[PDB]
Amino acid sequence: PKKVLTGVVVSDKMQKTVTVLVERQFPHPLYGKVIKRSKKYLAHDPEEKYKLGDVVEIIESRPISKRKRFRVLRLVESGRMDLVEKYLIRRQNYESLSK
Amino acid sequence: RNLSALKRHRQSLKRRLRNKAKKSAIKTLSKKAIQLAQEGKAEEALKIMRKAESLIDKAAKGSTLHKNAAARRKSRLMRKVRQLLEAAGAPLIGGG
Amino acid sequence: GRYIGPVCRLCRREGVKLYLKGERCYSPKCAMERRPYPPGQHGQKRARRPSDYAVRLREKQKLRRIYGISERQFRNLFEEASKKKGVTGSVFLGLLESRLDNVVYRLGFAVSRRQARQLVRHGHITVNGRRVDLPSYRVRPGDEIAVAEKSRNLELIRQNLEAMKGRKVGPWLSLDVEGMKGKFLRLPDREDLALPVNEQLVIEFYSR
Amino acid sequence: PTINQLVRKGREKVRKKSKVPALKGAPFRRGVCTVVRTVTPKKPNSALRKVAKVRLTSGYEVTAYIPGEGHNLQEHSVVLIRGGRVKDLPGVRYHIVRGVYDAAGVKDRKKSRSKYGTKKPK
Amino acid sequence: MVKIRLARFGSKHNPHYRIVVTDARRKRDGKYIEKIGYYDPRKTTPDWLKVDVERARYWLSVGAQPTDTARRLLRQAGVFRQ
Amino acid sequence: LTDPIADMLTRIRNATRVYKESTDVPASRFKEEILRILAREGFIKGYERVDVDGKPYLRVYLKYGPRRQGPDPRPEQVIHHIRRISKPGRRVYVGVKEIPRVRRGLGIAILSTSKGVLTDREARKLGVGGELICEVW
RNA sequence: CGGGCUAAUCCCCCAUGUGGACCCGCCCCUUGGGGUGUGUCCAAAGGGCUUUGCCCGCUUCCGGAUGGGCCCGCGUCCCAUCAGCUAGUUGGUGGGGUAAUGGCCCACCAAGGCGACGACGGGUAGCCGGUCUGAGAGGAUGGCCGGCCACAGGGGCACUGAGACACGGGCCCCACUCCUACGGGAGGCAGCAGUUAGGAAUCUUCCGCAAUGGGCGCAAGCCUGACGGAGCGACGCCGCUUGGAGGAAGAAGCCCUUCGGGGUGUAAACUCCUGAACCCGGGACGAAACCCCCGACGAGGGGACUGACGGUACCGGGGUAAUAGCGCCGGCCAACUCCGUGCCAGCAGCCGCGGUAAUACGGAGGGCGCGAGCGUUACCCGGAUUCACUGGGCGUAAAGGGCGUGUAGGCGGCCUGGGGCGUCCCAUGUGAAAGACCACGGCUCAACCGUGGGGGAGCGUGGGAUACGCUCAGGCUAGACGG
RNA sequence: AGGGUAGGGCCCGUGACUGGGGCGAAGUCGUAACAAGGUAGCUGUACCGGAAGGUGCGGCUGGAU
Ligand code: SF4
Ligand SMILES: [Mg+2]
Ligand SMILES: [Mg+2]
Ligand SMILES: [Mg+2]
Ligand SMILES: [Mg+2]
Ligand SMILES: [Mg+2]
Ligand SMILES: [Mg+2]
Ligand SMILES: [Mg+2]
Ligand SMILES: [Mg+2]
Ligand SMILES: [Mg+2]
Ligand SMILES: [Mg+2]
Ligand SMILES: [Mg+2]
Ligand SMILES: [Mg+2]
Ligand SMILES: [Mg+2]
Ligand SMILES: [Mg+2]
Ligand SMILES: [Mg+2]
Ligand SMILES: [Mg+2]
Ligand SMILES: [Mg+2]
Ligand SMILES: [Mg+2]
Ligand SMILES: [Mg+2]
Ligand SMILES: [Mg+2]
Ligand SMILES: [Mg+2]
Ligand SMILES: [Mg+2]
Ligand SMILES: [Mg+2]
Ligand SMILES: [Mg+2]
Ligand SMILES: [Mg+2]
Ligand SMILES: [Mg+2]
Ligand SMILES: [Mg+2]
Ligand SMILES: [Mg+2]
Ligand SMILES: [Mg+2]
Ligand SMILES: [Mg+2]
Ligand SMILES: [Mg+2]
Ligand SMILES: [Mg+2]
Ligand SMILES: [Mg+2]
Ligand SMILES: [Mg+2]
Ligand SMILES: [Mg+2]
Ligand SMILES: [Mg+2]
Ligand SMILES: [Mg+2]
Ligand SMILES: [Mg+2]
Ligand SMILES: [Mg+2]
Ligand SMILES: [Mg+2]
Ligand SMILES: [Mg+2]
Ligand SMILES: [Mg+2]
Ligand SMILES: [Mg+2]
Ligand SMILES: [Mg+2]
Ligand SMILES: [Mg+2]
Ligand SMILES: [Mg+2]
Ligand SMILES: [Mg+2]
Ligand SMILES: [Mg+2]
Ligand SMILES: [Mg+2]
Ligand SMILES: [Mg+2]
Ligand SMILES: [Mg+2]
Ligand SMILES: [Mg+2]
Ligand SMILES: [Mg+2]
Ligand SMILES: [Mg+2]
Ligand SMILES: [Mg+2]
Ligand SMILES: [Mg+2]
Ligand SMILES: [Mg+2]
Ligand SMILES: [Mg+2]
Ligand SMILES: [Mg+2]
Ligand SMILES: [Mg+2]
Ligand SMILES: [Mg+2]
Ligand SMILES: [Mg+2]
Ligand SMILES: [Mg+2]
Ligand SMILES: [Mg+2]
Ligand SMILES: [Mg+2]
Ligand SMILES: [Mg+2]
Ligand SMILES: [Mg+2]
Ligand SMILES: [Mg+2]
Ligand SMILES: [Mg+2]
Ligand SMILES: [Mg+2]
Ligand SMILES: [Mg+2]
Ligand SMILES: [Mg+2]
Ligand SMILES: [Mg+2]
Ligand SMILES: [Mg+2]
Ligand SMILES: [Mg+2]
Ligand SMILES: [Mg+2]
Ligand SMILES: [Mg+2]
Ligand SMILES: [Mg+2]
Ligand SMILES: [Mg+2]
Ligand SMILES: [Mg+2]
Ligand SMILES: [Mg+2]
Ligand SMILES: [Mg+2]
Ligand SMILES: [Mg+2]
Repeated sequence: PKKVLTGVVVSDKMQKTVTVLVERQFPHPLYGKVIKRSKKYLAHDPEEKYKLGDVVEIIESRPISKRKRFRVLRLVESGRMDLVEKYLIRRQNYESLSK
Repeated sequence: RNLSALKRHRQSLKRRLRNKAKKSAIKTLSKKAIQLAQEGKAEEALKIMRKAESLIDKAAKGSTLHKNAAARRKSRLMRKVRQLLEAAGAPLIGGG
Repeated sequence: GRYIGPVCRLCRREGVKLYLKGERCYSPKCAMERRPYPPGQHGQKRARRPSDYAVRLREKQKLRRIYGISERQFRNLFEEASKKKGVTGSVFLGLLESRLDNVVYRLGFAVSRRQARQLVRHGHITVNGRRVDLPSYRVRPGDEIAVAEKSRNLELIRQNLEAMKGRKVGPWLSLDVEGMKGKFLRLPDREDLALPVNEQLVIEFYSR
Repeated sequence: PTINQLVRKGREKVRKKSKVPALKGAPFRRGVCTVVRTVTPKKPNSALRKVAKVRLTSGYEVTAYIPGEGHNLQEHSVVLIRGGRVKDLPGVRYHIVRGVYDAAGVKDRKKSRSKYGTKKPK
Repeated sequence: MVKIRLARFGSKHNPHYRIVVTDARRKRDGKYIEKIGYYDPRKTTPDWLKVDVERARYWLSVGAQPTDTARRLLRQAGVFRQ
Repeated sequence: LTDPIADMLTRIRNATRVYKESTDVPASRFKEEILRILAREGFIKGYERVDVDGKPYLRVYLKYGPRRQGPDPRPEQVIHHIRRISKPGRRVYVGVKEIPRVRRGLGIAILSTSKGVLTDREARKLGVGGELICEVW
């Protein structure tokens, strides 16, 4: 089947495409502990409808372009900007991890 | 030193010869009407377009082209004509 | 191959009687009967505390030398039995006794497995009719062991045969005498042979 | 430490430092002597041990201690070596192999001959 | 085409061919799609040949074709019983 | 506080060593559900829902072994041992097949499950598993 | 090179269109899926026998079947003493192109994409099944066999084609070598052997298509360094022999002695018995099909030819006592004395042996262990609980950051409800075979190989339960903050 | 493809000379630490000195009585 992912949108800057950040959990193969891992996918937004903060469900679609293989299956929620913060704050923090 | 491959190899160039020609003629005619499409000349354009179809298809008969391809070159051919002939029109012959 | 060297030295060094030939081992001409002390220049010296290792080393060789089997051939079976179900001891034991040569001697066909092998290795023996010059054949229950009809005319067999007619054979053994055709009934338990062995000690040995 | 840390930094699978580099992961490398002589050891011993300095197809050049008594080793003598150092002799890490190449075993040697390349008498 | 034939197993002088279905473009003993019989040619057992005469007809229906001897093996399997 | 469970357990293990007739713990249906197991197996004497200066609790009534001679007459422990397993640092999860058997069958391991807290044996009986709460003997 | 001729299953046009291709419209569907209608386009090939019929082929269209291409999710080594990378770079519109999505290619608009969840760079390495070690978790490993990938002297390219950008095809460039009649041409073992070089070291320039499998052919048959075997190599595993029984209070020699003796030693000698090899006779399984006969070229039933290994194994008769070598003996670690020597000549894996009474070197006697093997070196796991998930630790033994503040992150108190992410249960598809594991069966055993049986983790699909974790919502006040 | 011009990045090897370091030892100078080691020792820095080291400022006791 076509894999469905429940990720957040972090970028609307591109035209007709969004950056759906997808987060997943799992145990450690050695230390049992549950361990969070994320991964951004590039969702197709033909109607430029989806917006910043939109939690969405993405489906593995046939290749639209390079790197873009999941369309947006459907909306879930809105106003979810707290997550963005937990994203951008990261990207912003990196500015101090150089030399 | 020598092998039937020498026999095998040669034939190609001959076959090589025959395919490249058809394609060249195709695109030669395939586009030729397209120009007319820009200035149709609807009757005369559709007269060319039909010809390319035959050569195109008739290539699909042999190793020259694959059916889906010919259809593509076919499909992409037709599409262009009307669209061009849209601005102006109107088709005199077929088709269609 | 197998040992095949001076043998009395075995019994001596061990401190026990191993009837490795046949008659003499009963005769008063035996070593242990005469010199039951270690062979070599230092036999009659006061032995000293053998090590826990050295101990476990004994029981082995003792048993191992009893059948005259290469150390290897004596790993396999005990890797056999150890990876074999239940009490590895009994099995391996039954795995050992299940050798042709042995049983052949266990069937009183020859004073020593040494003989047993040779007669065995010389194919003078048969099983289920079949001839077997295989002194390592693992005989199973339900096997018919018959002396070679071609060698039924030998006199040595009969001299050992004769001295067997009604002799007491193992519970897991028969001996349709005359017909020179014994038979192997079952696999024994430790209590079936009271060998001068503590098999577990050999268990402890390879446990290294 | 925390399981987290073990997740973040894990644990370090410390590897091994080979003790015979001049071999290049090989059991035997041919060489050619360069400085046949004697070498005194560090305490608590005293003597004049039989060393051999050898250049190798591995390009290197290392002292190789000549085992036994009496040999036939001088400059340009084709030789083979083996892994094995000589505790008391710093600067020596490998052994030479008698009865091989321009090296001959020990004379009138009867025991452990294998380790000293010396065939069998009568 | 996909064919049906014997893949030699066992050891030197120890034939034991698996009557199996695979692509001819496979090597003799390589990856097959489905085993459907087994064959001791030298006749060392009272059951040196078997066939899934059912499935064996399955493939043959779908066009697969056997090597001659495999066809024999399937012969005495009765697969061709009209 | 991080894990009340181990704390609960800890509180116990801390008194059993000093030989307390009872001891107290902040309350929670889960802590109780646990304790429910810990007398039906017999490590405790049972609990009652007490209440301290306005706050709920669970004064657990402790069970110990008999007085002894020798020089150390102190009564052997019922709960010889009680340690947490699955934790917030490392949540531990088991399938029914991979459910351990404490100390060859003399102890138990409390398990949280979709079918209520169970013992190492009760689960295997009910054919399930879950977050191994702790092992105790 | 050129001039001119000839056939066809070669190539070209026209006709016939079941059917299929494209456009545009419409039903259904839902990404370019199927059906429908008008205009347009297109098929082809003959040959052979016993001759108004057969077999082989040729054409299109649907489907099956297998083999594929592209795309996704999770997983896949070392260094942060690499901390920033990016312009085809990420997205879009529109075209090219392919069998097909695509920035795979071009044009233009936008300014965006990746990264401490380790981007970018460097070093290394072909991955998986498995293999070895291991109580296990784990580690090391990826030859052989099986699957996939990538390369065919070092690079690029497209043609032929169902299919490649092709190892023994082609075009060019480079490096190299050789031939030559000196004008010029050729070649590509990482296919089977073989040579040369490098190295510690890895084999025969052998037989044959009898089998299995493959291409071509209706068949006969052909090709077949795939495959089946032979040889070389103790390279590893398995099996076997150098003999068996009798045999003195015990030859000689040899070692020790307290000089009475002790040890080698049942060892030999010799008696009997058995009979490895080597001689002769016999001599296979593998080989039943294609094909031919009747029938119907079919089901089915009859008929022959064929064996590389090979006159080999194996069967029979007869028949000779017929190789033993290596390591070790201070403790670890089983096995003791004597001479020589005198911190010299020497052993050594660690602690350490020797300086005139060495169980530690050498030799010998004797002894210990394996046994056509025995030892060493190298490398991997083990012991190493010494990178510690199972399963360690930081007052003085190595290890608390000089101290705070605070981002990310990890973690989070009592009670109720919804969702059902982790988590648990059942069903189910995949999880190839080989191997591992149990049972048994064939080579006289075993090693080897065959047959059947018996599981899982992991992830895909459907259902269920709700204790703890999480999420959404409502309360509380025992942590915190505050008056 | 590649060849050529030019300029950067990184890594290996090599180099007159040079700086310390390790091991060997049976030499030379002195005797800093281990006892109140004969000036309690160690420590950070700073300066000085043939050398261990001395000393100044502050710190710890892992300082004897
Ligand atoms: S039984 Fe007696 S004669 Fe036989 S080997 Fe043993 S000690 Fe020697
Ligand atoms: Mg033109
Ligand atoms: Mg075509
Ligand atoms: Mg067992
Ligand atoms: Mg073991
Ligand atoms: Mg000394
Ligand atoms: Mg050289
Ligand atoms: Mg010389
Ligand atoms: Mg070594
Ligand atoms: Mg030796
Ligand atoms: Mg745990
Ligand atoms: Mg003509
Ligand atoms: Mg036409
Ligand atoms: Mg293609
Ligand atoms: Mg690009
Ligand atoms: Mg711009
Ligand atoms: Mg990440
Ligand atoms: Mg890292
Ligand atoms: Mg590897
Ligand atoms: Mg390898
Ligand atoms: Mg492979
Ligand atoms: Mg290449
Ligand atoms: Mg190439
Ligand atoms: Mg080459
Ligand atoms: Mg090339
Ligand atoms: Mg090529
Ligand atoms: Mg390729
Ligand atoms: Mg080639
Ligand atoms: Mg070659
Ligand atoms: Mg050479
Ligand atoms: Mg070979
Ligand atoms: Mg053939
Ligand atoms: Mg064939
Ligand atoms: Mg014919
Ligand atoms: Mg011919
Ligand atoms: Mg040929
Ligand atoms: Mg091959
Ligand atoms: Mg004798
Ligand atoms: Mg003959
Ligand atoms: Mg045959
Ligand atoms: Mg004979
Ligand atoms: Mg003799
Ligand atoms: Mg040894
Ligand atoms: Mg020694
Ligand atoms: Mg001593
Ligand atoms: Mg040992
Ligand atoms: Mg000892
Ligand atoms: Mg020695
Ligand atoms: Mg010491
Ligand atoms: Mg002495
Ligand atoms: Mg052997
Ligand atoms: Mg190690
Ligand atoms: Mg151990
Ligand atoms: Mg361990
Ligand atoms: Mg520790
Ligand atoms: Mg310290
Ligand atoms: Mg501090
Ligand atoms: Mg925070
Ligand atoms: Mg909570
Ligand atoms: Mg809740
Ligand atoms: Mg759930
Ligand atoms: Mg399997
Ligand atoms: Mg059998
Ligand atoms: Mg099997
Ligand atoms: Mg299992
Ligand atoms: Mg499963
Ligand atoms: Mg499920
Ligand atoms: Mg709930
Ligand atoms: Mg949380
Ligand atoms: Mg709340
Ligand atoms: Mg308060
Ligand atoms: Mg306050
Ligand atoms: Mg360039
Ligand atoms: Mg060029
Ligand atoms: Mg001082
Ligand atoms: Mg002083
Ligand atoms: Mg002082
Ligand atoms: Mg100072
Ligand atoms: Mg100065
Ligand atoms: Mg001063
Ligand atoms: Mg001061
Ligand atoms: Mg201070
Ligand atoms: Mg202090
Ligand atoms: Mg002090």
